Amino acid sequence: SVALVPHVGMGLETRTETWMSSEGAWKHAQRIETWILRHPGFTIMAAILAYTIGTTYFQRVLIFILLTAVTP
Amino acid sequence: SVALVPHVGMGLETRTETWMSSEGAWKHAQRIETWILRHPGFTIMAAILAYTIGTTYFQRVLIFILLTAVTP
Amino acid sequence: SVALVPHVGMGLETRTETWMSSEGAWKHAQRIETWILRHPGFTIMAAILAYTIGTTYFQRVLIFILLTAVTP
Amino acid sequence: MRCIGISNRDFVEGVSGGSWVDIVLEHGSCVTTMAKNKPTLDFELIKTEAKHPATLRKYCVEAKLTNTTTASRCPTQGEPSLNEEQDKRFVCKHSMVDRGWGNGCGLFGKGGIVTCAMFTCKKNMEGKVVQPENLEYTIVITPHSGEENAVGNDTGKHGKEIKVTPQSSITEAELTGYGTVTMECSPRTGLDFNEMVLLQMENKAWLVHRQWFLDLPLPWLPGADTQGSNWIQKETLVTFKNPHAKKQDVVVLGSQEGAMHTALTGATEIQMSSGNLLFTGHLKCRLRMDKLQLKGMSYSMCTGKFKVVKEIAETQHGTIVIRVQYEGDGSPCKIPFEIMDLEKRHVLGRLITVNPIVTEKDSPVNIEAEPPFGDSYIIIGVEPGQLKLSWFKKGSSIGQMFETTMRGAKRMAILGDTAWDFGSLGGVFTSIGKALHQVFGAIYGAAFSGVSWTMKILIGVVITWIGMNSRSTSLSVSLVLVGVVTLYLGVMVQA
Amino acid sequence: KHPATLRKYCVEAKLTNTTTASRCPTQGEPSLNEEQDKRFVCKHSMVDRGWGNGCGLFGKGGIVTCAMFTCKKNMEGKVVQPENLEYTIVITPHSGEEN
Amino acid sequence: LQMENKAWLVHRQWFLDLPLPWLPGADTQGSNWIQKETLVTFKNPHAKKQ
Amino acid sequence: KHPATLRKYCVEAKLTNTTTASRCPTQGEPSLNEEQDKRFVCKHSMVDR
Amino acid sequence: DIQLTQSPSSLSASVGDRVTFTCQASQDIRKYLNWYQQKPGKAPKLLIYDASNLKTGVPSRFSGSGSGTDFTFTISSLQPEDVATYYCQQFDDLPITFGQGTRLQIK
Amino acid sequence: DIQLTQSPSSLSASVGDRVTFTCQASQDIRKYLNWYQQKPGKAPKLLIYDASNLKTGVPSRFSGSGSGTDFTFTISSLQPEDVATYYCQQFDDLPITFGQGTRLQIK
Amino acid sequence: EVQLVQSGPDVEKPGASVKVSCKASGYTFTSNYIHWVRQAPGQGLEWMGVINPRGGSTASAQKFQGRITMTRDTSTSTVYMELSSLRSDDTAVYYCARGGRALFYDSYTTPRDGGSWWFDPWGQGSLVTVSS
Amino acid sequence: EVQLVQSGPDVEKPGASVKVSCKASGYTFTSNYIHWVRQAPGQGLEWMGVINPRGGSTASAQKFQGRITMTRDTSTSTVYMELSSLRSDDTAVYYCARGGRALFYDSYTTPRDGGSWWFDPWGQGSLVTVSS
Ligand SMILES: *[C@@H]1O[C@H](CO)[C@@H](O[C@@H]2O[C@H](CO)[C@@H](O)[C@H](O)[C@H]2NC(C)=O)[C@H](O)[C@H]1NC(C)=O
Ligand SMILES: *[C@@H]1O[C@H](CO)[C@@H](O[C@@H]2O[C@H](CO)[C@@H](O)[C@H](O)[C@H]2NC(C)=O)[C@H](O)[C@H]1NC(C)=O
Ligand SMILES: *[C@@H]1O[C@H](CO)[C@@H](O)[C@H](O)[C@H]1NC(C)=O
Ligand SMILES: *[C@@H]1O[C@H](CO)[C@@H](O)[C@H](O)[C@H]1NC(C)=O
Ligand SMILES: *[C@@H]1O[C@H](CO)[C@@H](O)[C@H](O)[C@H]1NC(C)=O
Repeated sequence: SVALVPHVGMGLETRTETWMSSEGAWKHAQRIETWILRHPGFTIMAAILAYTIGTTYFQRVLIFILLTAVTP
Repeated sequence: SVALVPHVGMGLETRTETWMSSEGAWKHAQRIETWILRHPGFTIMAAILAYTIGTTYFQRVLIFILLTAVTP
Repeated sequence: SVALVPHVGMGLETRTETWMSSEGAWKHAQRIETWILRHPGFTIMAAILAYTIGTTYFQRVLIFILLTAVTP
Repeated sequence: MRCIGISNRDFVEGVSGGSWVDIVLEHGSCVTTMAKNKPTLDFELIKTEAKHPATLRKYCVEAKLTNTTTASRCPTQGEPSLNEEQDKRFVCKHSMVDRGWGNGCGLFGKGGIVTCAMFTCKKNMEGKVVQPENLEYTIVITPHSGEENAVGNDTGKHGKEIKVTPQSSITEAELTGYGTVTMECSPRTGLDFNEMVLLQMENKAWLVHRQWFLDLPLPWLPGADTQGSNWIQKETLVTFKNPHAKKQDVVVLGSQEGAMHTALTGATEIQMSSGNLLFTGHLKCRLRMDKLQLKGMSYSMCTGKFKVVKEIAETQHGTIVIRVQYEGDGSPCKIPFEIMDLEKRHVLGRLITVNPIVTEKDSPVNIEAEPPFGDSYIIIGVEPGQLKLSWFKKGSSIGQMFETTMRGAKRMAILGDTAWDFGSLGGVFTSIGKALHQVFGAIYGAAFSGVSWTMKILIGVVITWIGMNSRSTSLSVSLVLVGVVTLYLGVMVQA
Repeated sequence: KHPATLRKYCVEAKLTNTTTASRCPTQGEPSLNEEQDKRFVCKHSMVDRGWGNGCGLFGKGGIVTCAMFTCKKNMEGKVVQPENLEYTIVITPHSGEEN
Repeated sequence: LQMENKAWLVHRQWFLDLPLPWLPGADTQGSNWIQKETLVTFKNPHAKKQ
Repeated sequence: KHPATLRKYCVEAKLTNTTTASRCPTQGEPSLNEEQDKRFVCKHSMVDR
Repeated sequence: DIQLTQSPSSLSASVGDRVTFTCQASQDIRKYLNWYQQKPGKAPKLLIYDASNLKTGVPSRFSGSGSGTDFTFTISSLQPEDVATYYCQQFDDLPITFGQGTRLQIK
Repeated sequence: DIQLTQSPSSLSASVGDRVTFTCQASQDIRKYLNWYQQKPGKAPKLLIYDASNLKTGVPSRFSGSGSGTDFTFTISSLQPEDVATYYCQQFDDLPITFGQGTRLQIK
Repeated sequence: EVQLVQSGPDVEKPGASVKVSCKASGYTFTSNYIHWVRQAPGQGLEWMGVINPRGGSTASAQKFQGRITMTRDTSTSTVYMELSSLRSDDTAVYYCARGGRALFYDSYTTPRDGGSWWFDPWGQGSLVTVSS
Repeated sequence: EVQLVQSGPDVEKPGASVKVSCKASGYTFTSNYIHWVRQAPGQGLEWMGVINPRGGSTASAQKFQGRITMTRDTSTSTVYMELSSLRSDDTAVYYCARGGRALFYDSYTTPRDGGSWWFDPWGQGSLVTVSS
């Protein structure tokens, strides 16, 4: 639901801070990294995929950080 | 918050349906596609990136559907 | 509406005649031919297309009769 | 009976082993079994009750604030302090604003400032756990063969309730006549509790595995509390405003209850009102049938003249129950039930009443059977041949093996290698199957788990693609395995 | 100054009444009269019926439900035209005059 | 299918998919008709009204 | 002998009452109470003001 | 649709007599039919179900008969307290319908 | 929201006198305000619109004044038939609202 | 015991709508079907319609098509019949009663059927008169 | 002439619903807005709501939110107010009247104004009493 649409990039901003104010970003990171810690295997397999496909080293890096981003 | 980590892959799933059953998936899709409609430019630039990097064709497809998966 | 999907090919038929009974076919033809008479130009252009594409003589014949079928 | 209509059901043919069977059954499902003898029985699974819980965790979805003093020191020197910062029942934060001659005090800088607030909670979550003890299953094991009384209405007394607990075993059961039956559970092989949490909200509950329920954000509080009000968190709850420069502010975060619903999706819920209602899950019992009577034997075959009340009633592949009411004298005599071909007796059905029987006379006795894929001629009549009924079963042999395979596939999924156990006594091949898939899928298990619909199907297509790249014939170990597990498990799951 | 109100979002509601129905057959997709007033919510689903359910035919049945719907809490969201809206400024001199 | 008198025997699916206002066998005052989009068309001349 | 009735198709109808509304040509998408009862038919359109 | 005809419309009879009614159905109703007794100002009451059957608590002088479209209700010995109007009921198909009724007059 | 205050609540006055009312608005209502006269058992009636304006058919002794939040109704010469209760009306924003009313008593 | 208490008699103006109540006791209020049967004084019995306590499914006769709504309160174990567009012909006595049947939802003909629909466990009736 | 005839006074039981009518004459029935204003005896005037004869658009005050429906019959050039869940507080006299109307749908402020609200020819009022 409203759980995701969280009106971010959008526009209009302003000179004054808005709401979660230097949190929700570091929130976003901390939670996804947490979930990484919980399910290491999926990291493993994914990384393997990175070493499989493309692999053009920089490519590997990219698609890897992707497969990190992939968890909802 | 609880907005994300929605206890999904996990395990233990039973014969009987659980909760949002047969919604939250098509929710997830509809959501993100909507946001795609709203911000077409980002789709454009991203796709361009796909045509830039790697690009042995299947690669392009992959890193592109990252664009889809970028962020709601 | 019910104007089309006139329950034809379907199945089940029977030994006895059904409804429009040796008409609606004859109808179908006569009307489309009539409409051909009314709009000869479209026949012309279409035929030209037949002479353009494929053209593998039998091909021409085919795509021509289709472009006759094509008017709704 | 009590099975019919539930669809999704489990026919188990034969026993052998000198009476050895392996049944894997769970609530929405049920099971019908047969042997070359003994009466057909049905295993239907109902509420699972875990008695003694114990309460671990306090989560509050809502709170309120009051009092809420705050302070700031000065330009530079000092980081401000306030006494109520010492009782952790308050919430605290440092921020920085500024002060000066407008503020009035010292020399003109960006100042430290603090705040604290009382904290008190609205609705809770009661989450408890149950040890793999104090928990029990209740089963109805129902006979077929007439009386009247619904192929249905699980209410009503026939197959008892046959309660069981891991604390006990061997599941000694009795029914009228033949009804000596021995079952053996393996509940410790069940849901794998101690991984489990039962979570009561205002009056709906949810069963979710432990870790996630630990890591979940929102205010913490340990099972001991009572007065503690000791909550440890709150940083993710009430957020603090700091508009452009001066002041600062504290804000009750607002109830997340719904959002928490959105979270608990992807989990089977559970109703819990009194002590437990627990549903779902699954269990596997092994069945020893030895001492079973056929429920009658040395009789006479009816007399004649049945007069029959009902239909046909083709459900779910086969069983075709019929209801009939005998008319005559002969008293509980066997009913000569037969299923044959056109004329020229080739006769083949297969009958599941096995050994149908007349009761006290007048009572609508009923039957179920499995005609072939095609035309069927059913005959209950004997001396003046009485009743023949024409039937046609549609469908296809091939189609039936196919759909069967679909079943067994869903079984490979959902309820894992316990599935391999769901047959009975395949000697070697069955066992080695259970092990191979055991450790095998186990390593696929959990490792590439925690993933959802999307990422599942997608990772599937990509890895099957990289497989299609055709190196060294290993593509198969890619590829066929890949696409299968990935795709097939992709759409079936998530329900 | 002058807003005008476009939208009502409710963050919470409750249910009551909430009748439901099924036809049992094959034949028919069940109906219920209160499905008429859109103030209710409606859904079709499919379960099954038979001699246990008692009625017909042994199949997977259609079924429906509806509920009365009422919300306690809202969001008042309004908009303002690029008119009567105004800014207030203090333009302060320097040069002494204490405080 | 009974019309004003005359009737017709037609196979099921087509008779499901057929357009025009829906309404289920229950009726009972319902007047609940689905559809109507394919029925009752709305004018909207050039600008004003409808 | 025994049928059972599945479907009601109507070949003809009539209209009456038939209120309508518009908000003005940004804020809001107009609403009308009788849009409540599905026995009515409803449509949104756009004109100008 | 399931037109139910009831005959006769009324009867007068002396005490102890045997009385019979007949209900005729436009369609075959098989064994679904019913026989009501109703005394004036009283709710109707049960007598016969499945056209063949007494209820428990009903006196034995009552009986019912008939199968496809045709049926007969019978009181062996007329009794004075039996003065009422009687009915037959088609349940079949569920466009639920009743017989028009038959009044009695004691002699 | 918009709270319309009416003062005073009542007045008693001798014939021929000049009488004035005042209505004060919680928000700036600009020129939207109204002045009612209502006699008991009668529907209310018009006097002043746009706070400044007589209606045709209204006697001339009536007047109204005020602009932003504040307003004054005036009768130059009290006349006996004018005994009534009077009102002021905010139309602005349309959470339509009235003044509480002012009763008169002739001396 | 098996019992029905309907609300008392009422009178209304033509074109109006009337609401008659049927309360029951002596069984599980969700275990039996409800039907409404009307009797005009110069006529016999007429079957108005049906409601199922469990779940709320309903049905009605063609004559009263459009004119009659049926609801329930399970908590009170009570059914409500309501008729709209009252007309003088509507003046009659109304009755409510039960059925033993199978459930979820309300029709059936093949299952069980019959069994004193409204002759042994019928309400006391109630009089309603449409008059000016 | 400019004229309004409301229906006569009525009394109802609590929780009920009442329907009061407003008929008009002397102009084009679609050329003016309609509003309902109530007066409780021990109180002054209170604005209930608004309906537009042309097209049917409507609006209501927050106090009566949920409780009041407004309709019309153009053929009769008549408006209907209806209140639901009647309670003793509702006992009052009701009034209806007009506005000089730009066009389609109902409520304007900027376009000058009506320059009244049930005071010119809203009608004669009607008394309604909620009592047991
Ligand atoms: C399910 O079982 C119950 C319990 O036997 C059945 O209810 C019985 O029905 C018979 C039919 O005459 C009665 O004689 C019994 O008294 C009932 N038992 C009671 C009231 O406890 C029920 O009928 C069965 N389901 C179906 C669909 O028949
Ligand atoms: C900010 O301005 C106010 C208003 O002038 C100052 O308050 C005044 O202080 C002087 C000091 O003696 C008094 O004489 C005035 O009566 C005060 N004004 C009042 C009370 O309205 C205030 O001091 C200024 N801020 C600072 C930090 O001095
Ligand atoms: C805080 O508020 C409470 C109200 O519950 C009251 O005791 C008092 O106002 C404050 N108490 C303190 C500051 O100890
Ligand atoms: C809902 O049920 C209540 C009883 O709790 C009843 O008073 C009310 O009329 C019902 N409303 C509807 C719409 O069914
Ligand atoms: C439609 O208008 C007629 C009179 O014009 C009125 O009697 C009827 O109640 C109205 N119908 C609806 C649904 O408003």
